[PDB]
Amino acid sequence: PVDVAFGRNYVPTWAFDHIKYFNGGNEIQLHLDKYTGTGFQSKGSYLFGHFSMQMKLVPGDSAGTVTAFYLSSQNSEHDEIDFEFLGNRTGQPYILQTNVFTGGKGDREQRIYLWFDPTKEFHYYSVLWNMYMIVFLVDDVPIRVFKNCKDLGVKFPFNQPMKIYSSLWNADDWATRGGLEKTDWSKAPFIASYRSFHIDGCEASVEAKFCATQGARWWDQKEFQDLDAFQYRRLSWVRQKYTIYNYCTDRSRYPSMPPECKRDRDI
Ligand SMILES: *[C@@H]1O[C@H](CO)[C@@H](O[C@@H]2O[C@H](CO)[C@@H](O[C@@H]3O[C@H](CO)[C@@H](O)[C@H](O)[C@@H]3O)[C@H](O)[C@H]2NC(C)=O)[C@H](O)[C@H]1NC(C)=O
Repeated sequence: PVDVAFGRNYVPTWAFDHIKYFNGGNEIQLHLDKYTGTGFQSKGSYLFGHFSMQMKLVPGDSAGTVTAFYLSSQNSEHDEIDFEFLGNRTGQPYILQTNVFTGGKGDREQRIYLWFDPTKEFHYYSVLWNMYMIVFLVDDVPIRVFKNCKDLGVKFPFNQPMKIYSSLWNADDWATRGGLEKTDWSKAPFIASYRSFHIDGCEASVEAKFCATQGARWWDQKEFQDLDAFQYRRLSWVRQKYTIYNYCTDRSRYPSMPPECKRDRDI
């Protein structure tokens, strides 16, 4: 990931005055108070690529807040790849929730705790999205893989260009302790910080759902068809030690377990 200024790749979409720009936009702060949160989105749309953000989450009491960094297509039957950071009362742990929507259908939530305090320093949160798989990374650690399992009849984000989005907003009904902990608005403003703003992707308009260099990109090469053994060991550790919720092993919601799971090593 190469660090660039916000304005190279992104535009604000809501509550422009709630985005504070530092060092020429090399760092931004998103602010949330009782009237409004805020968000931004990429200027371009992409079909496959490598997308990365450095983030430092809301310090102190962040209960009820969600800081999101995600890719989404536009139409109905949408595809989406999500990082959703769920805050907490002071000194209680953040959750990093991930999710994948295909053809308008999600319900693929996983929730992890992190192996560092995400409010203390900036860390990298990244998506690698190619025709074979989607990988979610925290720094150099893969925390989830969503493989292209079209051969098993599972849909995959495959031809809908997506924009990159980020936002900070209240989500009282479900964010903290499943919705039991409500935002304490006397602790506003809640501030999330971002750097890097890295986009390396196959630019593709909604107009045309194609990129003229498809298959010729570095992420289309053979080495990116799968994670290597080292990366899978790091992933298994996240699965065994840091995962508090995993749609794959949730037999109450999925008596009929999803086909991707064994392949993704979420089993
Ligand atoms: C915010 O902090 C609270 C603690 O105040 C976190 O809630 C705790 O979540 C853990 C993991 O889900 C729970 O522990 C687990 O309990 C189950 C049994 O239900 C057990 O199977 C596991 O081995 C594990 O011990 C814990 O009960 C729960 N505590 C409370 C008071 O709710 C929460 O995860 C933090 N994050 C967010 C965004 O809520």
